Amino acid sequence: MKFLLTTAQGIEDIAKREVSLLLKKLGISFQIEEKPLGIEGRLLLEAEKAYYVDEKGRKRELSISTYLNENSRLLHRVIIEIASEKFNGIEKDESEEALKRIKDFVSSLPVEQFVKVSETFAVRSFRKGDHNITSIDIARTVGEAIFERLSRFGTPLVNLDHPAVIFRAELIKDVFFLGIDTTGDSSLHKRPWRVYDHPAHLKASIANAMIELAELDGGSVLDPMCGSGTILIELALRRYSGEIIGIEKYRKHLIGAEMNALAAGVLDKIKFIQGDATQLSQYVDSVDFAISNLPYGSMIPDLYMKFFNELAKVLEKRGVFITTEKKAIEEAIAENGFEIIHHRVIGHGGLMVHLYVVKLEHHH
Ligand SMILES: C[S@@+](CC[C@H](N)C(=O)[O-])C[C@H]1O[C@@H](n2cnc3c(N)ncnc32)[C@H](O)[C@@H]1O
Repeated sequence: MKFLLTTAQGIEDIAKREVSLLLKKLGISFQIEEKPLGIEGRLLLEAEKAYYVDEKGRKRELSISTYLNENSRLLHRVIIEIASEKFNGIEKDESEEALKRIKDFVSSLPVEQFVKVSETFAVRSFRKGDHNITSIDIARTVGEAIFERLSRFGTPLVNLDHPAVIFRAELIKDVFFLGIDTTGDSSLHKRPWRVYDHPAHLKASIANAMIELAELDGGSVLDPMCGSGTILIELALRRYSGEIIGIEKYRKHLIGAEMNALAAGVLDKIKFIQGDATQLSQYVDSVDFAISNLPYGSMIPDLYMKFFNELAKVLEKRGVFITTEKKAIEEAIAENGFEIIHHRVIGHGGLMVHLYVVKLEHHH
């Protein structure tokens, strides 16, 4: 079976690693390709089917997609792949021609093998790039092609709202994909604990990426500009053994973080402090790790300069930070005795953000 596994652009490798460890626990053979056909935010998983012997002494199949939906913290969607292909030049094609290519391609796929045509279906589409067609166009054409093909085998019923089966069709640049979305209408990053919605909140998948990149070892973890508490809540939900501390400047957001942490059942796991990170050394003397989604915003250069001056007084091991302001953070890091030991770019809410892992230059 082939699966398309989606995640944030720029963390594909971290997601592959998580999925690999999860599947290794099942005992199955598998291969994972990062960025199939060049497309960011995707993995292509090729796995053996997961068989066991059930209470009747019969071979029975375990659902790989349910296992991954239930256990992954880095993935957005788990989609059973029907087909992925390059439609070379489709960005330039006129509307009529582009849709024709898509309809003809889909008409050729054995979709009747991925739905009991008693079941209701709908088509969800996603489009990204410069096309002469829209999401709506794609969903209609694909929807038409699948209804027509299914009608060759039975009587198919659409249900747009509560389909039993969602076919997801995505066109990103030159690349077309069709699959069965096992995840459903809410992506895996939607957390039911998020009762307070901070307007610059970090998606949970990227929070977990930052945690993985810190390489935590049970030492104390501070988010000194914590907002609604996402990073610390995801960490407590990992049953982290170590101390967890959040500091946030504005009351409203700090109370939002408390409410989110209560909703998640981990309020007892986190110390939440209202405070100023440019004064960090007043609130703590020593922390092992700092992990923060910094404000993206002048005033930024000076906020970062003072914060990294204070962080230098208290940090023992590593910091992991995300920001849009590459130049401000890079200067604050260099002026304050820090060294960058990893950098990458991540796609977050249609922004390119920069992630850095840092340590103090003098620590060996
Ligand atoms: C991008 S948001 C954090 C969002 C958090 N990752 C979440 O998911 O909710 C940056 C936060 O830094 C806080 N902040 C700004 N200046 C601060 C300062 N001097 N001290 C502490 N927090 C500050 C803001 O109030 C804001 O909540």
